Amino acid sequence: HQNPQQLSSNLWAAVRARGCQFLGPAMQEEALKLVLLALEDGSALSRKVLVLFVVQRLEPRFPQASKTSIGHVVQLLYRASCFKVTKRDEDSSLMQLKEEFRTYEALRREHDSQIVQIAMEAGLRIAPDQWSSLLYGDQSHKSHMQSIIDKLQ
RNA sequence: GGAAAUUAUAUUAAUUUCC
Ligand SMILES: [Cl-]
Ligand SMILES: [Cl-]
Ligand SMILES: [Mg+2]
Ligand code: NA
Ligand code: NA
Repeated sequence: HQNPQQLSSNLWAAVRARGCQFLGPAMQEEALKLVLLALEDGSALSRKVLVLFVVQRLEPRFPQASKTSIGHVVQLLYRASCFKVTKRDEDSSLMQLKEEFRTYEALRREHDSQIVQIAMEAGLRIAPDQWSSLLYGDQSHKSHMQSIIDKLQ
């Protein structure tokens, strides 16, 4: 039905329609490792403070980094149920990384699984080779992406 | 039809805007 270019443009439109973002393989990897740096020890941050922590540190290598773009990455993890959220009446909620997502491998798998879930919600059928290219810019994460698809079905 | 920024406690709702 759709060629690869069409599947890709429709995938990123569906991601952006949920207030989520993928910043590209290198920038997304660094954004997620900064989320881990802030939260792996169980610190409880508001969205404001997590976004500040990650943006200003990305900015030198990735001048495109904004509150908006990094907020959209944090929203992808939020939609993925990666955070334990503490509500505070008439105040900002605090967020902690659930214990099972306090390594890069586990957090990155949950992140990837959520983008595949968005593809499934949007009716976009994308093969593991295209997923590896989209999320990693290489063909060395095909088996990883295949595993994620099969665990979602 | 697509994109960016900005706001918010968002499994999200809007605003503004340079195609
Ligand atoms: Cl498939
Ligand atoms: Cl935007
Ligand atoms: Mg505005
Ligand atoms: Na939104
Ligand atoms: Na969450």
